[PDB]
This record gives sequence, structure tokens and C-alpha cells, in this order.
Amino acid sequence: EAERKAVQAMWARLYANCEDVGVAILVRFFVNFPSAKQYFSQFKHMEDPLEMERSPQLRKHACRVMGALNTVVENLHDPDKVSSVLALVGKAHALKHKVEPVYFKILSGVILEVVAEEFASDFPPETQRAWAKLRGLIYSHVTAAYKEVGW
Amino acid sequence: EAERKAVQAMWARLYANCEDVGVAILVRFFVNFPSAKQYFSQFKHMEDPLEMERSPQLRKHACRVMGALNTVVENLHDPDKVSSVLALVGKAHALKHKVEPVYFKILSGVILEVVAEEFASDFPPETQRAWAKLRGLIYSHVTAAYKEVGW
Ligand code: HEM
Ligand code: HEM
Repeated sequence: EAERKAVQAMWARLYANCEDVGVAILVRFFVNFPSAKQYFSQFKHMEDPLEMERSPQLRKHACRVMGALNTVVENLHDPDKVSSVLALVGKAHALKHKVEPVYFKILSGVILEVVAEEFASDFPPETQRAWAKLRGLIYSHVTAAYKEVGW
Repeated sequence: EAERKAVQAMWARLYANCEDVGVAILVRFFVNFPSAKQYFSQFKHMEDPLEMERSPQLRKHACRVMGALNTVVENLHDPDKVSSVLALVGKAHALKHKVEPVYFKILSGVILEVVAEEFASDFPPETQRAWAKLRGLIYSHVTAAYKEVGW
């Protein structure tokens, strides 16, 4: 549990650096995993990262992703707050966007780098772990959500 | 004091809508007050709002503005937390950027609209006031900062 402070404190800085990381993340996700771009009308067909870094849609989504991940992160202390936040996301993505679930695990993977990258000798020993686990909370809560919904 | 909750709650929604308002604000400020654009190397010479809405620099600054205003807003309850946050900003802007102080009062003015605009029958009676006062805290703390620094 307490490994969370290590996460909550790392995430807080990350989420306020104003060097939009959510977009760096979304862009790295789509270059490395081009198939995930069909779900987005505006940039389905973009191949240049810079052209992606500019897409309004990609930017609104990064924001939405970072926005919900912070609520989660900021409330790792309330298991039900996590459950609901992630459950709603899962539901919406399964029923509305029909996004293949595995993409949540992969995107989280990308988030784990860009953090590991940016923390310093800082990005962690055993905490590289806290972020492994959190990458667990995000994928299991979302997968269960896909279940209830019946995927 | 308590008028703050009205502000803190309105600001919270505003700061998380993902329809980047900080940029809408910065862009409205510069169209209506073109002289304030000399302080920025990247867009000193831009005349089209859309071309402004895209400027990386304008975007990093909006973020920085919104970032500090939230800390302030989020701590109206701690007068010294406000003092320090606004004091640092004032100092930096006076000594580093040499920005005419009055621009802080004017930009706040712009922020007051875009909020009044966006809240509904919501944007307030007496609270239109809470935001008038807060627009006071921001300008007096910054002006004093310019003083200490000796402008
Ligand atoms: C870290 C996990 C993620 C979070 C927290 C997240 C959060 C959000 C939120 C709050 C919205 C607005 C949803 C709506 O009303 O439809 C959204 C939209 C969307 N998400 Fe995600 N999302 C995540 C991962 C993904 C992944 C992996 C994909 C796969 C490519 C994806 C594809 C979409 C699409 C297509 C939309 C609708 C786009 C639009 O309306 O412009 N999301 N997401
Ligand atoms: C709501 C009030 C404002 C806040 C909270 C705010 C906050 C910030 C922060 C955190 C930075 C980074 C500062 C640095 O290291 O230099 C910054 C930079 C800057 N601000 Fe502001 N600012 C505000 C108003 C203004 C106004 C009214 C102007 C006048 C045009 C202005 C012009 C600048 C400039 C030129 C920079 C440096 C730009 C760069 O490095 O790209 N700011 N501000």
C-alpha cells in the first residue's frame, strides 16, 4: 500500500511539469503501436509524430487519460474510488469505442517507460515495482469492467 | 472566506474539462491586448488566433499560468501559501520578464470572463463577487511582489 506515496509523489511532479507528457505518451504509443490509431477519426491516417503531436483529438484524449489516471493515483487509498473510476472508463471504452482491452495494458506499459525515463537514478529499485503494481490495478480493473459488460 | 468554496468548486471543474481553457484564455488576452505579445519570442508576430492556439510557447505558458492559479485557488485557505506562490511569480515576472504589472490585472480580467461565460445561470450573483475578490488577491499580491523587488 505505502509504496503508493512513492507513486503519488512521482506522479504529482509528472502531472504538473507543463512539458505535456500525456501527449508524449500518446504519441509514443501510436508510433510503436500504429494499429491503435483506427479508433480515432482525426488521426487514423497520420504517420508523422509531429503531425500527431499537433492533432487536437490526440491532445484531448491524452488529457482525458492523464486526468483519470491522476484521480486513480490520487486515490489509491480508496479501493472503491479506483474501482469506480476505472470501471466507468472500461465500460465506456468497451461499449462505446470497442477498444481491444489489451491496449490498456500496453498503453500502461508505455506510461511505465516515460516515467522510468524521467525519474532519475530516481526511477526505482523496488518502486519500479510500485509502478508495476499500479500497472496491474489499471489493467485488472479495466478487464473486469469489460467482463460485466460482456466482451 | 467561505465564498472560496464557490470558487474552489467552479475552478476544479474548469481546470479538468480537458477543453483547454488556459489556452482559450491566453489567446483571448493576446487578441484583445496585442501589446502583451512582445514578451514572447515565438509568437510576438502572430496575428491569427488559430496560429496562436498552436504556438508551443503560448501553450506552455497557459499551462504555467493555470498551474499556479490552481495552487493559489486550492489554498485560499492558507494566506501564506498564496503569498508565497504569487510572490515568486511576481518576482520572476518583474526581474526576469520585466512585464508591466497592470497586465496581471488585465489577464485576470480575461479569466473572469471566460469563467462567467462558462458557468451558467451558474456564474454568480454575489459570487461573480468571489471571483472579483480573488482577482484582487492575485493583483495585490503580485504588485507588492513588484515592490519588494523595486520596480
Ligand atoms: C490509461 C487508459 C485510458 C483512459 C484513462 C482513457 C480515458 C478516456 C476518457 C475520459 C475519454 C472520453 C471517453 C468518451 O466519452 O468516450 C476517452 C475516450 C476515448 N478513448 Fe480512451 N482512455 C484510455 C485508454 C485508451 C486506449 C488504450 C485506447 C485505444 C486506442 C483508447 C481510445 C479512445 C477513443 C477512441 C476515445 C473517443 C475519442 C473521441 O471522442 O475523440 N483509450 N478515454
Ligand atoms: C495569472 C498570472 C500569471 C502566472 C501565474 C504566470 C506564471 C508563469 C510561470 C510559472 C512561468 C515560467 C516563468 C519563468 O521561469 O520565467 C511564466 C513565464 C512567463 N510569463 Fe507568466 N504568468 C502570469 C502572467 C503573465 C503575464 C500577464 C505576462 C505578460 C505578457 C506574462 C509573461 C511571461 C513570459 C514572457 C514568460 C517566459 C516565457 C518563456 O520562457 O517561454 N506572464 N509565467
